[PDB]
Amino acid sequence: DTYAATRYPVILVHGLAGTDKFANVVDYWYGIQSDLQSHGAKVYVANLSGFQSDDGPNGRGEQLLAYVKQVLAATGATKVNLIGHSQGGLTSRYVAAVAPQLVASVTTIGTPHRGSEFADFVQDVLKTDPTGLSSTVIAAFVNVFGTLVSSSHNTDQDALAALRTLTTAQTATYNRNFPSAGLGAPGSCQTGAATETVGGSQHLLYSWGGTAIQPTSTVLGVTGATDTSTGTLDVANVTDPSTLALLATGAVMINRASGQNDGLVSRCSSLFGQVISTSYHWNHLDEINQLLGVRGANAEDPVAVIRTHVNRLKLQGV
Ligand SMILES: [Ca+2]
Repeated sequence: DTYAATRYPVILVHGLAGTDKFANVVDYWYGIQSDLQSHGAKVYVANLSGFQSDDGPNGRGEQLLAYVKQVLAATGATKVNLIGHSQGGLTSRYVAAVAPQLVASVTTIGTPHRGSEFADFVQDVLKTDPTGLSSTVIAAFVNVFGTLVSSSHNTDQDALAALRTLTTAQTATYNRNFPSAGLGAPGSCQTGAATETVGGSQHLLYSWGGTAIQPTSTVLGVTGATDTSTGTLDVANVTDPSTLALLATGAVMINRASGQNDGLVSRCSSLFGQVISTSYHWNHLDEINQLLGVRGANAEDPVAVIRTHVNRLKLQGV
Protein backbone atom coordinates (compact mmCIF):
# COMPACT_ATOMS: atom_id res chain seq x y z
CA ASP A 1 0.00 0.00 0.00
CA THR A 2 1.52 3.53 0.38
CA TYR A 3 1.98 3.80 4.16
CA ALA A 4 5.78 3.89 3.91
CA ALA A 5 5.86 5.40 0.40
CA THR A 6 8.32 8.25 0.89
CA ARG A 7 9.21 10.62 -2.02
CA TYR A 8 12.89 9.65 -1.98
CA PRO A 9 14.35 6.04 -1.75
CA VAL A 10 15.24 4.73 1.70
CA ILE A 11 18.72 3.23 2.08
CA LEU A 12 19.44 1.04 5.08
CA VAL A 13 23.07 1.46 6.23
CA HIS A 14 24.36 -1.41 8.31
CA GLY A 15 26.99 -0.95 10.99
CA LEU A 16 28.53 -4.28 12.12
CA ALA A 17 30.33 -5.74 9.12
CA GLY A 18 32.89 -8.24 8.14
CA THR A 19 36.02 -7.83 6.04
CA ASP A 20 35.05 -9.99 2.99
CA LYS A 21 34.03 -7.76 0.00
CA PHE A 22 32.03 -10.58 -1.54
CA ALA A 23 29.74 -10.99 1.51
CA ASN A 24 25.94 -11.19 1.92
CA VAL A 25 24.10 -8.43 3.91
CA VAL A 26 20.33 -8.63 3.24
CA ASP A 27 19.42 -10.15 6.57
CA TYR A 28 21.06 -7.64 8.91
CA TRP A 29 17.86 -5.57 8.96
CA TYR A 30 16.04 -8.78 9.69
CA GLY A 31 12.70 -8.75 7.98
CA ILE A 32 12.72 -5.02 7.55
CA GLN A 33 13.31 -4.43 3.79
CA SER A 34 10.35 -6.69 2.87
CA ASP A 35 8.05 -5.10 5.43
CA LEU A 36 8.90 -1.63 4.20
CA GLN A 37 8.45 -2.71 0.59
CA SER A 38 5.01 -4.24 1.45
CA HIS A 39 4.05 -0.79 2.65
CA GLY A 40 5.22 0.96 -0.49
CA ALA A 41 8.74 2.03 0.44
CA LYS A 42 11.43 1.73 -2.25
CA VAL A 43 14.22 0.29 -0.05
CA TYR A 44 17.91 -0.37 -0.90
CA VAL A 45 20.40 -1.92 1.57
CA ALA A 46 24.03 -0.88 1.37
CA ASN A 47 26.79 -3.39 1.72
CA LEU A 48 29.93 -1.76 3.03
CA SER A 49 31.78 -4.92 4.03
CA GLY A 50 35.53 -4.77 3.64
CA PHE A 51 35.82 -1.06 4.50
CA GLN A 52 36.66 -0.10 8.08
CA SER A 53 36.43 3.52 8.86
CA ASP A 54 34.10 6.07 7.41
CA ASP A 55 36.32 9.02 6.58
CA GLY A 56 39.22 7.50 4.64
CA PRO A 57 39.70 8.22 0.85
CA ASN A 58 38.92 4.51 0.39
CA GLY A 59 36.52 4.08 3.27
CA ARG A 60 32.88 3.36 3.99
CA GLY A 61 31.63 6.95 3.46
CA GLU A 62 32.99 7.05 -0.05
CA GLN A 63 31.48 3.57 -0.69
CA LEU A 64 28.12 4.62 0.51
CA LEU A 65 28.39 7.81 -1.65
CA ALA A 66 28.96 5.50 -4.62
CA TYR A 67 25.91 3.41 -3.70
CA VAL A 68 23.75 6.53 -3.16
CA LYS A 69 24.66 7.67 -6.70
CA GLN A 70 23.78 4.19 -8.09
CA VAL A 71 20.41 4.05 -6.34
CA LEU A 72 19.65 7.56 -7.63
CA ALA A 73 20.51 6.50 -11.20
CA ALA A 74 18.40 3.38 -10.89
CA THR A 75 15.42 5.35 -9.58
CA GLY A 76 15.59 8.69 -11.34
CA ALA A 77 15.50 10.19 -7.83
CA THR A 78 17.48 13.27 -6.73
CA LYS A 79 17.80 12.66 -2.98
CA VAL A 80 17.74 9.60 -0.68
CA ASN A 81 16.72 8.94 2.92
CA LEU A 82 19.55 7.32 4.92
CA ILE A 83 18.77 5.15 7.94
CA GLY A 84 21.84 3.84 9.74
CA HIS A 85 22.49 1.54 12.65
CA SER A 86 25.59 1.66 14.91
CA GLN A 87 28.58 2.84 12.75
CA GLY A 88 26.01 3.08 9.92
CA GLY A 89 24.76 6.32 11.44
CA LEU A 90 28.27 7.73 11.48
CA THR A 91 28.86 6.86 7.79
CA SER A 92 25.38 8.29 6.89
CA ARG A 93 26.68 11.47 8.57
CA TYR A 94 29.73 11.39 6.24
CA VAL A 95 27.57 11.26 3.02
CA ALA A 96 25.35 14.08 4.20
CA ALA A 97 28.44 16.13 5.06
CA VAL A 98 30.23 15.50 1.87
CA ALA A 99 27.25 15.62 -0.54
CA PRO A 100 24.43 17.70 1.07
CA GLN A 101 22.26 17.89 -2.05
CA LEU A 102 21.82 14.12 -2.33
CA VAL A 103 20.45 13.63 1.22
CA ALA A 104 16.96 14.36 2.40
CA SER A 105 17.34 12.94 5.94
CA VAL A 106 19.77 11.09 8.24
CA THR A 107 18.27 8.76 10.89
CA THR A 108 20.48 7.11 13.50
CA ILE A 109 19.51 3.89 15.29
CA GLY A 110 21.81 3.20 18.24
CA THR A 111 24.85 5.04 16.79
CA PRO A 112 27.78 5.65 19.21
CA HIS A 113 28.10 9.33 18.22
CA ARG A 114 30.27 9.89 21.30
CA GLY A 115 31.79 6.44 21.13
CA SER A 116 31.54 3.37 23.18
CA GLU A 117 32.83 2.57 26.61
CA PHE A 118 32.93 -1.14 25.68
CA ALA A 119 35.11 -0.23 22.66
CA ASP A 120 37.34 1.74 25.05
CA PHE A 121 37.57 -1.20 27.45
CA VAL A 122 38.57 -3.56 24.59
CA GLN A 123 41.42 -1.19 23.48
CA ASP A 124 42.77 -1.36 27.03
CA VAL A 125 42.61 -5.18 27.22
CA LEU A 126 44.46 -5.34 23.91
CA LYS A 127 47.37 -3.32 25.44
CA THR A 128 48.07 -6.52 27.41
CA ASP A 129 46.46 -9.23 25.26
CA PRO A 130 46.45 -8.59 21.48
CA THR A 131 43.82 -11.27 20.95
CA GLY A 132 41.36 -9.88 23.56
CA LEU A 133 40.25 -13.40 24.31
CA SER A 134 41.47 -13.65 27.97
CA SER A 135 38.41 -11.45 28.66
CA THR A 136 35.32 -13.69 28.51
CA VAL A 137 33.13 -10.62 27.91
CA ILE A 138 35.18 -9.74 24.79
CA ALA A 139 34.96 -13.39 23.71
CA ALA A 140 31.13 -13.20 24.17
CA PHE A 141 31.02 -10.17 21.92
CA VAL A 142 33.17 -11.89 19.30
CA ASN A 143 30.76 -14.84 19.06
CA VAL A 144 27.76 -12.52 18.76
CA PHE A 145 29.53 -10.55 15.99
CA GLY A 146 30.22 -13.82 14.24
CA THR A 147 26.62 -14.99 14.45
CA LEU A 148 25.30 -11.69 13.06
CA VAL A 149 27.81 -11.62 10.18
CA SER A 150 29.44 -15.13 9.62
CA SER A 151 32.79 -16.81 10.03
CA SER A 152 34.32 -16.19 6.66
CA HIS A 153 37.44 -18.05 7.75
CA ASN A 154 37.42 -15.73 10.89
CA THR A 155 35.25 -13.85 13.37
CA ASP A 156 37.99 -12.83 15.84
CA GLN A 157 39.85 -9.94 14.14
CA ASP A 158 36.78 -8.54 12.40
CA ALA A 159 34.96 -8.28 15.69
CA LEU A 160 37.77 -6.26 17.14
CA ALA A 161 38.21 -3.99 14.11
CA ALA A 162 34.46 -3.22 14.40
CA LEU A 163 35.00 -1.63 17.77
CA ARG A 164 38.16 0.24 16.73
CA THR A 165 36.22 2.92 14.90
CA LEU A 166 33.83 3.27 17.84
CA THR A 167 36.09 4.40 20.69
CA THR A 168 35.46 7.76 22.50
CA ALA A 169 38.76 9.11 21.11
CA GLN A 170 37.99 8.09 17.57
CA THR A 171 34.50 9.56 17.53
CA ALA A 172 35.81 12.74 19.26
CA THR A 173 38.00 13.38 16.35
CA TYR A 174 35.33 12.31 13.77
CA ASN A 175 32.87 14.84 15.07
CA ARG A 176 35.54 17.54 15.08
CA ASN A 177 36.15 16.80 11.38
CA PHE A 178 32.42 16.23 10.57
CA PRO A 179 30.26 18.82 12.40
CA SER A 180 26.46 18.36 12.37
CA ALA A 181 23.77 20.64 13.78
CA GLY A 182 22.21 17.44 15.07
CA LEU A 183 24.89 16.97 17.77
CA GLY A 184 24.60 18.75 21.12
CA ALA A 185 27.50 19.95 23.23
CA PRO A 186 30.24 17.46 24.09
CA GLY A 187 29.42 16.18 27.49
CA SER A 188 25.94 17.75 27.74
CA CYS A 189 23.99 14.58 27.01
CA GLN A 190 21.52 16.66 24.98
CA THR A 191 20.81 16.66 21.21
CA GLY A 192 21.23 19.31 18.66
CA ALA A 193 18.78 20.53 16.14
CA ALA A 194 16.20 18.61 14.19
CA THR A 195 17.27 20.09 10.87
CA GLU A 196 20.23 21.60 9.10
CA THR A 197 20.40 23.64 5.87
CA VAL A 198 23.75 22.68 4.44
CA GLY A 199 24.52 23.72 0.86
CA GLY A 200 21.04 25.04 0.21
CA SER A 201 19.71 21.64 1.27
CA GLN A 202 17.73 21.24 4.52
CA HIS A 203 18.26 17.85 6.27
CA LEU A 204 15.87 16.04 8.60
CA LEU A 205 17.95 14.60 11.43
CA TYR A 206 16.50 11.86 13.66
CA SER A 207 17.64 9.22 16.15
CA TRP A 208 16.51 6.61 18.69
CA GLY A 209 18.08 3.90 20.79
CA GLY A 210 17.34 1.30 23.39
CA THR A 211 18.29 1.41 27.02
CA ALA A 212 17.49 -2.24 27.94
CA ILE A 213 20.61 -2.45 30.18
CA GLN A 214 20.05 -0.43 33.34
CA PRO A 215 22.64 0.03 36.31
CA THR A 216 21.50 -1.31 39.74
CA SER A 217 23.60 -1.22 42.96
CA THR A 218 27.16 -0.77 43.72
CA VAL A 219 28.38 -3.35 46.19
CA LEU A 220 31.96 -3.51 47.01
CA GLY A 221 32.88 -1.14 44.27
CA VAL A 222 31.09 -2.99 41.49
CA THR A 223 27.74 -1.83 40.05
CA GLY A 224 25.19 -4.24 38.78
CA ALA A 225 23.10 -3.94 35.67
CA THR A 226 19.79 -5.53 34.56
CA ASP A 227 18.40 -6.40 31.15
CA THR A 228 14.90 -4.90 31.19
CA SER A 229 13.79 -6.38 27.86
CA THR A 230 13.47 -9.88 29.35
CA GLY A 231 10.90 -11.39 31.66
CA THR A 232 11.75 -14.05 34.36
CA LEU A 233 12.74 -17.33 32.63
CA ASP A 234 12.67 -15.49 29.23
CA VAL A 235 13.18 -17.84 26.34
CA ALA A 236 15.06 -15.04 24.54
CA ASN A 237 17.91 -15.67 26.95
CA VAL A 238 18.30 -19.22 25.52
CA THR A 239 17.05 -18.78 21.96
CA ASP A 240 19.11 -15.62 21.46
CA PRO A 241 22.75 -15.62 22.63
CA SER A 242 23.19 -11.84 22.15
CA THR A 243 20.64 -11.15 24.94
CA LEU A 244 22.92 -12.08 27.85
CA ALA A 245 26.13 -11.24 25.96
CA LEU A 246 25.02 -7.64 25.57
CA LEU A 247 24.00 -7.54 29.25
CA ALA A 248 27.63 -8.54 30.04
CA THR A 249 29.21 -5.96 27.69
CA GLY A 250 26.61 -3.47 28.93
CA ALA A 251 27.62 -4.17 32.55
CA VAL A 252 31.28 -3.34 31.68
CA MET A 253 30.09 -0.05 30.13
CA ILE A 254 28.10 0.73 33.30
CA ASN A 255 31.19 0.26 35.42
CA ARG A 256 32.91 2.76 33.09
CA ALA A 257 30.11 5.25 33.82
CA SER A 258 28.05 4.80 30.56
CA GLY A 259 24.81 4.48 32.53
CA GLN A 260 21.93 2.91 30.44
CA ASN A 261 22.72 1.27 27.19
CA ASP A 262 21.87 -1.33 24.69
CA GLY A 263 25.08 -3.07 25.71
CA LEU A 264 27.23 -1.23 23.22
CA VAL A 265 26.09 2.42 22.83
CA SER A 266 24.92 4.47 25.85
CA ARG A 267 21.83 6.65 25.89
CA CYS A 268 23.79 9.90 25.86
CA SER A 269 26.10 8.79 23.02
CA SER A 270 23.13 7.78 20.91
CA LEU A 271 21.45 11.23 20.73
CA PHE A 272 21.32 13.04 17.35
CA GLY A 273 18.78 15.44 15.78
CA GLN A 274 15.23 14.76 16.80
CA VAL A 275 15.37 11.88 19.27
CA ILE A 276 12.21 9.86 18.75
CA SER A 277 12.80 7.87 21.98
CA THR A 278 15.58 6.20 23.90
CA SER A 279 13.08 4.36 26.18
CA TYR A 280 12.94 1.17 24.15
CA HIS A 281 13.69 -2.00 26.10
CA TRP A 282 16.23 -2.96 23.43
CA ASN A 283 19.76 -4.15 23.45
CA HIS A 284 21.94 -3.34 20.43
CA LEU A 285 20.67 -6.03 18.09
CA ASP A 286 16.95 -5.85 19.03
CA GLU A 287 17.24 -2.51 17.21
CA ILE A 288 17.68 -4.29 13.90
CA ASN A 289 15.20 -7.07 14.88
CA GLN A 290 18.12 -9.33 15.49
CA LEU A 291 19.30 -12.66 15.86
CA LEU A 292 16.54 -13.77 13.75
CA GLY A 293 13.74 -11.76 15.25
CA VAL A 294 14.11 -12.87 18.90
CA ARG A 295 13.33 -10.15 21.44
CA GLY A 296 12.77 -10.23 25.17
CA ALA A 297 9.30 -10.09 26.67
CA ASN A 298 9.28 -6.34 27.11
CA ALA A 299 11.01 -5.35 23.85
CA GLU A 300 8.92 -3.29 21.51
CA ASP A 301 8.58 -4.34 17.85
CA PRO A 302 11.65 -3.08 15.92
CA VAL A 303 9.85 -3.55 12.64
CA ALA A 304 6.86 -1.44 13.61
CA VAL A 305 9.12 1.34 14.97
CA ILE A 306 11.14 1.62 11.73
CA ARG A 307 7.92 1.44 9.60
CA THR A 308 6.16 4.13 11.62
CA HIS A 309 9.27 6.23 11.12
CA VAL A 310 9.43 5.74 7.30
CA ASN A 311 5.78 6.84 7.25
CA ARG A 312 6.85 9.86 9.44
CA LEU A 313 9.32 10.73 6.70
CA LYS A 314 6.51 10.32 4.10
CA LEU A 315 4.50 12.82 6.18
CA GLN A 316 7.48 15.26 6.42
CA GLY A 317 7.62 15.35 2.62
CA VAL A 318 10.71 13.31 1.95
CA1 LIG B 1 17.60 -10.14 20.30
